[PDB]
Amino acid sequence: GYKFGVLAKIVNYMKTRHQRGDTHPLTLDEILDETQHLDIGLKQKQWLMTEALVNNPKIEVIDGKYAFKPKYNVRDKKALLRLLDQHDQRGLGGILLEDIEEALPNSQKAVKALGDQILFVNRPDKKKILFFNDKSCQFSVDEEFQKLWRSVTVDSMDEEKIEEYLKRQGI
Amino acid sequence: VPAALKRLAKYVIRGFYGIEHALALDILIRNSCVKEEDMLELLKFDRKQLRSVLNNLKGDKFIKCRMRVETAADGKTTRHNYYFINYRTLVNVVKYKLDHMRRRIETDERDSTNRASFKCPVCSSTFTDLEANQLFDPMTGTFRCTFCHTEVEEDESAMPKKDARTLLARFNEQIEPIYALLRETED
Amino acid sequence: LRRNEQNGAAAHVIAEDVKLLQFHVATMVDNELPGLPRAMQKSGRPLK
Amino acid sequence: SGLELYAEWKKILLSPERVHEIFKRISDEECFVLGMEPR
Ligand SMILES: [Zn+2]
Repeated sequence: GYKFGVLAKIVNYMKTRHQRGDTHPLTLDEILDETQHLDIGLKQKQWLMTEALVNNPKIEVIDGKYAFKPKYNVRDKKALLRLLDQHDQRGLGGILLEDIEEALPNSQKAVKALGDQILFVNRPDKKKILFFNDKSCQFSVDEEFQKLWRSVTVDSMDEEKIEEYLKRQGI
Repeated sequence: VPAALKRLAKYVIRGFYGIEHALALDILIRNSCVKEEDMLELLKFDRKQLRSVLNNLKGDKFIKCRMRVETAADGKTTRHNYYFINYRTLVNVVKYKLDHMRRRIETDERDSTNRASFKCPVCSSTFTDLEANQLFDPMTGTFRCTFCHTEVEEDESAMPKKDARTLLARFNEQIEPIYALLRETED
Repeated sequence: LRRNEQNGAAAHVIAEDVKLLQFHVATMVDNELPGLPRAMQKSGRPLK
Repeated sequence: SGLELYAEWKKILLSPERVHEIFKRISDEECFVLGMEPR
């Protein structure tokens, strides 16, 4: 690919390199060597340097060179708990379980270790959304209580009748 | 907006509703009025899921909504649903849910009395205590049913009634903590 | 319909479910409603 | 429309239950005015 195919292989090669465990940054020219992109266009060399390698959220500019961003990705149980806490504190929202799994290898160990601290919501497509378990105010009760509560239909009542009950019972 | 109203709304929503309803209320607690679209982006919930939760919140009238129609910069009509919490209407509806449960004790008790004391297990037909005497044959000396020609036992009908009584006192425990919560309405 | 209320199903599901119940109830009373589908007996023959 | 009633003043679908309560509140005397024997 011209102006589009080369960058894809750079990202793929960089991702694979990190999986090996090489946190050391790599130069633009060095990465091009192992990606068989030595003949890349000059205008793409500056374009990747100025735009592709900085705008992407997985590229870290260290001492001029570029390195992966495992810090942003969750790679520890503590980071997993912290990320959810910030989401609840700032009200950012939940995160799909698949997103955590790819970012966190063996995410099952972290998820099970935290246990109830993570709230799981099952989407129609089996996707699980993780939410922080705010343990400030908790209230869990027996199942039949909700069943009786559900038995008390309220959507099929008017405001006048609902408010009339208050004076009917004397409260 | 006294803090008592804000504090209770969290307590009640976290009790009879799931985390989805509580999270939506938190946004309305932070800001008096919030757009429906803004809440969707913040919570990242599905459109249908958020609408269902909002509809449920509208069912109990905890939060009211107003529709604003305006013209967008590109000329297309924009209809934004603005949601705001109505404490005055919230207190009345939540209070209504107290007396119903409080008066629900009498209604549940009547259910046990409905069950007949005497029943025939072999024919699986409830036997009235009075009708048993007429069905009872003095010559035989014990009550019996002619159609099936077998003895009757009323002990079976006794056991279900006893269990239901436990369900009643057990029911009251649920509404006991909430009684404390609703005291913040009056304050 | 009873299970949906018992299970607290979605409001729209009940609303759609109620609509079907309304159709059958009205259809049984009259199978020649104005501008409404005819409920056949699964063979193209309208029910009486 | 069809088997469903619409109430407009804005517009909200009217369910059969929503109409039952109003009819219950109607007094017997009002029925006579409407030419319908209450009993
Ligand atoms: Zn018998």
